Amino acid sequence: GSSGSSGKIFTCEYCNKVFKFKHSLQAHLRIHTNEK
Ligand SMILES: [Zn+2]
Repeated sequence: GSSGSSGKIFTCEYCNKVFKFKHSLQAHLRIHTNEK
């Protein structure tokens, strides 16, 4: 079909940051979470 028919991007509702893959974001949320 197309090289990028659907270019879904993961956005962070914490710092309004976008990523390439899901994990990329999930891992980032680490710095967002508190009470480590
Ligand atoms: Zn964030």
